[PDB]
Amino acid sequence: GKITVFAAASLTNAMQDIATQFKKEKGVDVVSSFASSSTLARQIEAGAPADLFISADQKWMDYAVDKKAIDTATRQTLLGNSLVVVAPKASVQKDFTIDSKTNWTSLLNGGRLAVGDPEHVPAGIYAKEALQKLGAWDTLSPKLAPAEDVRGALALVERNEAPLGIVYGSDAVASKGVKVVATFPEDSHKKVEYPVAVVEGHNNATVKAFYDYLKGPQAAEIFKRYGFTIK
Amino acid sequence: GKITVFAAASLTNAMQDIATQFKKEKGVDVVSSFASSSTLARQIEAGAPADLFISADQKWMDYAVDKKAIDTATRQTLLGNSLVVVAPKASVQKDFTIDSKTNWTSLLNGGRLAVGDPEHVPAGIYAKEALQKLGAWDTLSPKLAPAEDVRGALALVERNEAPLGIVYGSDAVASKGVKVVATFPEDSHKKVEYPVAVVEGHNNATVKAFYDYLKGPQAAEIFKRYGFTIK
Repeated sequence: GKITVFAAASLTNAMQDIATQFKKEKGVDVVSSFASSSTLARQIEAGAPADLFISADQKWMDYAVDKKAIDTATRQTLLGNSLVVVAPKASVQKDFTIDSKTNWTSLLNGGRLAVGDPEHVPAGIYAKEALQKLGAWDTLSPKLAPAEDVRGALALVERNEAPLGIVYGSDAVASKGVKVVATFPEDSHKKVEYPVAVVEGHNNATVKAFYDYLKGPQAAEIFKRYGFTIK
Repeated sequence: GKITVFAAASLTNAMQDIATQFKKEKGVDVVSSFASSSTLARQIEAGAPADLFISADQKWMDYAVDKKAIDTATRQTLLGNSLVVVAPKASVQKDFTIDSKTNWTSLLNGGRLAVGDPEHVPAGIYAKEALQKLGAWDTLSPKLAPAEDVRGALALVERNEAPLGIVYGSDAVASKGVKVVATFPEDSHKKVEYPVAVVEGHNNATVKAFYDYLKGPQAAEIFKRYGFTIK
C-alpha cells in the first residue's frame, strides 16, 4: 500500500482486476473510487486524496488540469471505447441501426431511455452529442432516465426500469444482464477516450510504479478483456 | 435537411458555426464530418455519402478528382491560412523566429514536436516541406509526435503532451489554450489553400444552396473570425 485511484465508473471492473493483480505481484494496495468522471474531477479540485485520475473523456481531465490539480507531465490518453444501446437479455428487442432515421419513440414503447446525466456524465455528454447530430435530441430529451454515472444508466436497464440505455461497449462486456442491440456510428460523436494522469504533487515512487503498470502488458490484457481499446 | 459536409479538421469551428447559421436562416440541416483531408478524400473515394468536400490542401482535392469522385465544374479555392508553431499559454516559451538558423533541438527540451502525420495530413505535409526547405527536417524527424489530423496535433500541445506543435494560424485563433510563438515564412512552403467542391452526382438544389452560402458574406465573416483568409 497504498495508492488511491479515482476512475470513471465504466472502468470499475477492469480497475478492480488490475488492482488485485498489482497487489499480488507488487504487494501494494490500490484503493479505487468509481463515479462519473465529472464527480471525480470536482472532488479532486475540492481536495480529495486521490493519487491518480482516469477520466472517460478528455473534457473532465481538461477541467482538472485547468484547475491546476493535475501533474500535466504525466497526462496521456490510455484507452478508447464505443458508445452503444443496450437492452436486457430477457428483452425481445431486436437489433436496430442508429442513424438519422432511427424511430426512438417506437423503440421506447412509452418507456424511458437510460443515460448518464447529459449535463455532466461523460457517457451522457457523448450521447447528447450523437443524438443532436442525428437529429434525435429534441424528441428524446423529455424521454430520458438520467443517472449519476454510466453504471447507474446500465443498472436501470439491468433492473428493467428502462427498456433501453446508452452506455459504453465495455459496459455491455462487463454485464451478464444486458446485450448490445445497437452501436453508435463512430462519426456521430467525439472519440470515446480515457486520459490518465497523476494528481499534482502525488507522483512518488509507488504511484509511479502503478502508473507504469497501467501502461504495461498485464493491464492491457485486462483492459482488452473488458472491451476497451488500447491507445 | 439534409446536407453532408466532409471538411478538413482545421475547419471544425468555422463550419460548425456556418452550419448553425444556415439552419437558422434556411431551415436546412447540415451534418459535418471533420478529419484529416487525406482521410476524408479516401473515404469519399471508397463511397461515403458526402455531398461536399473542403480540403486543407490542393493535393487531396486533386487526389479525389483523379479518382473521378468530384464534380469538377464546382471546384474552386475558397480559403487561405498560415502555418505556425504554438505553445500552451501556461508555457514560458518565448516567441522565436523560424528560419534556417532555428535551434529546434534547444527549443524542444527533450520533448517532441506535435505535427499532423507528414505522410498524409495536409498540416504535416506543409510542415515537412517547410522544414526540409529550412534544413531542419533530418534533425526533427526523429523528434516528432505525429497526429491523425491537425486538431490532434493541436490537442497534444493543449494537453501539454508536447511543448510545441505545428498547426495553422486559424487553429491558434480557435484555441483558448495555446498561443502562436512563431510563424512560418510564407516562402518556406506551398500556400495553404482550401479548395471546395461538390461530390460527383451530388449537386442538387439543396447542396447548391449551401455551396453558394459558403461563398457568401455570412460565411465569409465566420471564416475571417476563425483566422482564415478569403480567396
